[PDB]
Amino acid sequence: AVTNEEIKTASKIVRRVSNVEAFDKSGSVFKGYQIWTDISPTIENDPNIMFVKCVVQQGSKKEKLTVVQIDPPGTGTPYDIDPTHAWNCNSQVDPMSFGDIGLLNHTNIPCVLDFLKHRYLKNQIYTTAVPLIVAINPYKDLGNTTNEWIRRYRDTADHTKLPPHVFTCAREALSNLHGVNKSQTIIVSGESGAGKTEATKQIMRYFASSKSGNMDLRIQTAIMAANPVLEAFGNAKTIRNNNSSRFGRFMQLVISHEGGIRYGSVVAFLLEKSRIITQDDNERSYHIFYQFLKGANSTMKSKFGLKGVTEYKLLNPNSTEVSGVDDVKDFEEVIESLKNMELSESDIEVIFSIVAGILTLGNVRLIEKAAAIMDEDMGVFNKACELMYLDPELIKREILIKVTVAGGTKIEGRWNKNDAEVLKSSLCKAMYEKLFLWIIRHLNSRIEPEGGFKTFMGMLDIFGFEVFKNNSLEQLFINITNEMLQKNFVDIVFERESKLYKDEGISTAELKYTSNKEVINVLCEKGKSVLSYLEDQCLAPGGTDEKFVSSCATNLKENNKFTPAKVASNKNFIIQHTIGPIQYCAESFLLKNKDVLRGDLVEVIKDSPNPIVQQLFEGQVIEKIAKGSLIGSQFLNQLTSLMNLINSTEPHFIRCIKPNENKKPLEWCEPKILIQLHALSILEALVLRQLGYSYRRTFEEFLYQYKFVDIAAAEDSSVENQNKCVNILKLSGLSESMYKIGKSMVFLKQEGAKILTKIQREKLVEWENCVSVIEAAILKHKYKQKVNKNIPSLLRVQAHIRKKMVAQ
Amino acid sequence: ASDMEEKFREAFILFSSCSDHIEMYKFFELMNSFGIILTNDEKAALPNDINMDYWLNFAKKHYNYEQPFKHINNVNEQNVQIKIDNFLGIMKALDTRLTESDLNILLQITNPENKSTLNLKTVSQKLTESI
Amino acid sequence: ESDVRIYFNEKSSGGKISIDNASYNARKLGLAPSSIDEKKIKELYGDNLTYEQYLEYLSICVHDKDNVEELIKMFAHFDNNCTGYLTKSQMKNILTTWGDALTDQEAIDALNAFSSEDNIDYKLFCEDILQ
Ligand SMILES: Nc1ncnc2c1ncn2[C@@H]1O[C@H](COP(=O)(O)OP(=O)(O)O)[C@@H](O)[C@H]1O
Ligand SMILES: [Mg+2]
Repeated sequence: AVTNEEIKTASKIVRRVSNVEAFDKSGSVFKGYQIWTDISPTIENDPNIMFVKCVVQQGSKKEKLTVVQIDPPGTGTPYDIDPTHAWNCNSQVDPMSFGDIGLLNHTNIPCVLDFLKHRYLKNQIYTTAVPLIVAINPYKDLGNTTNEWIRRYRDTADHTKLPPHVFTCAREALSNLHGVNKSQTIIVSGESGAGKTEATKQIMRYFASSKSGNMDLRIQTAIMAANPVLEAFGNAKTIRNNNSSRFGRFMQLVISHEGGIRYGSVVAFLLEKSRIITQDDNERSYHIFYQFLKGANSTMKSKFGLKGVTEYKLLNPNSTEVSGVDDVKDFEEVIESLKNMELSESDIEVIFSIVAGILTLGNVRLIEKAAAIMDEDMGVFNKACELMYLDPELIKREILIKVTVAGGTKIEGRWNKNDAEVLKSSLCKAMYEKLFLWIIRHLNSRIEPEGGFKTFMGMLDIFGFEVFKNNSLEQLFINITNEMLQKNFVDIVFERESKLYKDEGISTAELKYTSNKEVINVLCEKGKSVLSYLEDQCLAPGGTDEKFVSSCATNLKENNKFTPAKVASNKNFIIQHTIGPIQYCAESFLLKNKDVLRGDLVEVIKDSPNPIVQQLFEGQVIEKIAKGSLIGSQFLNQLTSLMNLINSTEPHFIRCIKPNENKKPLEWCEPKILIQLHALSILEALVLRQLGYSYRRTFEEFLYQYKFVDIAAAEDSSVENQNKCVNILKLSGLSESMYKIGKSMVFLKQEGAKILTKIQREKLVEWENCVSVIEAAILKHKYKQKVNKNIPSLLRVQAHIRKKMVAQ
Repeated sequence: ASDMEEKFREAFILFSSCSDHIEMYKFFELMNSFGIILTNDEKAALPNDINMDYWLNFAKKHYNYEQPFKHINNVNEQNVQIKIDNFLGIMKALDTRLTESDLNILLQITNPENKSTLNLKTVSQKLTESI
Repeated sequence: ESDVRIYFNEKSSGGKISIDNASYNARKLGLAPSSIDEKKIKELYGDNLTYEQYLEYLSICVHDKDNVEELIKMFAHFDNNCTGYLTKSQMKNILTTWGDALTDQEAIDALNAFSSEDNIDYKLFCEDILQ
C-alpha cells in the first residue's frame, strides 16, 4: 500500500527546526533523555512507521548522538545518529488531557503525529490546530454522533468543557450566526475516504435537532432526504472509497437558535460524467443504477423492460456487488427520500424511465455501413427514446447525420461508427447529469426562501488538493478550488489576528502574510492564465493540447508558478501550488473542456412532450462552441460566485484524514497521514498561530499564571494589575521585543512565554521534590483506578484458566 | 516488621505497563510515588535498563518506612501551610501531569473543608494512608 | 443434567457438597466460577450446599455474558500501541497480581500451553480459554 513516491514526499515534508538539549551545563546527557529519530531498522522494515522513540545514551557527544530505541521495542543496540536526525519529545504528557495540538511543548512532526496517533487509538478522532478541526476516519462506528451526543453537545452549559468534535464546530457556527447576526460557512475538506460526507451528514443531523420542535419539519425532511438521493445519483464505489462523492456540494441552511432547519438550498458541481459510460476494474458507476436494477419490482422491471446488472454495456459486469452495501434496501430508502422531496409518484416514474432509457441506449450497437444502428438493436434504440420521452427519428438523425460547414455552406454528411458512438455516449452522459441537476432544482423550489437568504449557514463538502500519478483537467479544477479556499484560510487567520492587535493597540506591521495571489493568477487571471489559454485553444479552429502547453510556457514566464515539464515537455506542465509542485498531463484537455452537449441534440430534448424532460435543458441556448459553453469557463464563473458568497461569511474548517488505505480501524500509516497533515495546512496552522505575539492573557490571567516570577511585584496592593504586569516583566529578564502591554492583555512572543515559564520554575526550586512526590503518588492511585475498572473482566480470564486446568 | 515488597512490585508494573523492565523517566515517577528522591549524581549512577529486581532492592534501601512523604512534610523540623490557589499555582508552574480532575480530587481529600489554606502535614498524612 | 448429579455424588458428604467441590464440579461441567460467585452462595448458604443450593450455584456460574470483547479488557488496557499483542511476562504479571490471582507457575503454564512465542495475541488466548 505505501508507495516509494509517498516515502519520497513524506521525507520532503519532514524538517528539523527544534534543536535537542540532551546535555547539562557539565556536558553530560540528562539521565534517560528521550528523543524521536527517523533512523531505525523498524523504519526500513515497516513503511507505516516514520519515527521511533530513543533514549540518548550516557557518553554521547554533541556532534553525534548514541541512542537506543525503546518504542517500538528494539534490541537494546546502541547506534549513532547525527543531531539533524533527533527531534524533541513530549515525554510524560497525556494526549487526552487537552484538545489543541498547539498546547504541546514540542510541535515538531514526530510530536504532532504521536499526539494524533495516541488520541486516534483511544477513539478521540477530533483535535484542533486553531482555527482548523482535524477529524481522522475511525473506519468503525464509535457511537459518538448519536442523538444522546447531539443533545449533550447542544444542551451543555459551558461549551469549553466538551472535547473537540464536529458538533463543537456546528455549535460555535450556530452561536456566532445568532449571536452577532453574521453568516457562517462550514468547509469540510479532505481526500477520498477521509470522512467528509460523514462529517457533513453528522453536522446536518445536529442542526436538525430542535430543543422543542420544528413547525417547518416538511422542509427539514426534504433537505435531510437529499442525502440518500444525492449519494445514489452522485456517489460511486471506487477503489479508495465504497461511497465516493463524485461531485462538489454546497448548501445554504436557515436554522433556528434552538435547532431545526427552516430553509435550504443545494448546489452540486463538477459531476464526473465519464463514470456513466465506463468504470475501471473493481469500480462501479453511480449507486442508483444498481439500486434501480436490483431493487425495482416485477411490475417496474416489465414496464421499463429491465435486464440484470451484468446485462448493461454502461455497467461493469464484474464489480456489481459491494461489501456491506444492500442496493435493494438502499433503493427503498431512495424512493422514500424522493417522496419526502415532494416528488409525486408520476415524477418518480419519469425519473426512473429516463434512468432505464439511459441504460437501454448504452446497449444499442452501432456498425459501419458511415454509421448505422444494428437492425437487431432498432427496437432497443426505440425503447430507449420512448423511456427518455425523446423523438426516436430526430434522435437517430443527430447520432448518424453530420452537418459540416465547408466554406460558408452547410453540407449534410454521415458520422462514422467512432464519431456516432461518441454522440450516443454524450447523450447518455448529458441526460444523466441534467436529471441529477433537475432533482436538485426541484428540491430547491420546495425548500428555498421566497425572497432569498438574509443570514444563512453555508456548508461545502469538497475534495481537497489532489496529487495523482496522472493529474488531468478534473484535478486542475479541484486544485484551483483549493487555492481559493487556502486564500480564504490565510485571509481569515490574518484578519482575526490584525483585529486583535488593533483592538489592544499593538503594531500590525510585525504580522506576516503568505499570499497565493501569484498561483491564483497563473491559474485564473483573464488573459494571463492556464484557464484563459485552455479557453482560447478550445475556441481556435486548429487548436491542439500541445499548442495549449506551448502557449502557456511562452506567455507565463513572469512567475515560477508555471514550470514546463522535463520528461515529455510538451503535453505536460507543472504548477507551483501552495502544497508544492503538481504535474498535470494536458492529454485530452481540449476534448474534456468541450465535453458539453451540442446545440441541435439539445433542441430535440427541449421539444419533448414530457414537462420534466423539457426542463432538463431549460434555456440552454442553441449552437461551433462559444466561451460560456466550455466546462472550465462555466466552472470559473460558478467558482467566483461560490467564493464571493463564502468570503461574505465567517468560515469554519474541518480537515479530514484517511489514516490508512485499507479501510480498517486502529491502523496508522504515518507517511500517508504526514502528506495529509501538510496538504490540509494542519502543520502551517501551528506555524501561523506560533508567530508574533503568540501568548495573550488578561492582566489577572497573566498574574495568576506568572505569580512567582516575582511574587513581591505580583502581591503588591498599591499597584494596578496593568502596572504589576510591567513590574513582573521588567524585572524578569525578558527583552522589550518579547512582550507588549495591551488595553486588557499581556502580549508575549512564543519564546518570551517559554523563558518566563522557566524563570518561575527556577524561583520555585524548593517545591520540585514536593510537587514530584504529590503528582507521582496521585498518578500511582490513578493507574490503579484504571486497573480496578478492569478487574471484573480479569476475574473472567482467571475463572476460565482454572476451568481449563480442571479439564486436563 | 512491615514488608512493602508486594506494593513495590504492583507499583513497578503500573508504571512499566506490566513488563519486567521500566524506562528511566517512568522509574523516576515510581520512586517518587513512594517519596524516594534522588540527586542528579545518584540518578546518573543508576543502570540504564532497570528491571523489577533492581527496583525491589533500590526501594528497600531508599524507602523511608518511618516517614514516607518526608519531602512533602518533615516531622523533625516543625512552617507547614499554603493558600489553595498558591499551591495550585506552584503545581501548575512546575508543569504537572495532574489534570484539573486529579487536582480537585487531591484538594477535597487533603482539605475536606474549604479552608483558605492547605496543610502539608495533612497532605503527607493523607498520601501515607493511601499507600 | 445427568453429569450434574454424577459429579455431585462423587464429592457429596452426608447429602451436602462443599463450595470448593461445587466450584470443581462447575469447572468439570464447563462453567467458569470466580471468588464473586463463591462469595454469593457463601452469603446465602455457607460453605456446605444441599443439592438444591448446588444447582442454584451452577445457575450463577453460567456466565453467558462472557466473550472475547469482555475478557480482553485488562490486556487491552496494557496494550498502549494497540498491537493486539502482549509479552508472556506482561500477561503473567497481570494474571498473578490482581483479581483471583494465579500462582506464577499456573500463569506461566497457561501461557506456555497457548504459545511457544514470547508475544501472545491476547484476543486469541481469551478465545482459546473460553472453549
Ligand atoms: N466519522 C466516521 N465514523 C465512522 N466511519 C466513518 C466516518 N467517516 C467516514 N467513515 C467511513 O469512511 C467511508 C468514507 O468516508 P466519506 O464520508 O465518504 O469520505 P469522503 O467523502 O471524504 O470520501 C464511509 O463510507 C465510512 O465507512
Ligand atoms: Mg463525499
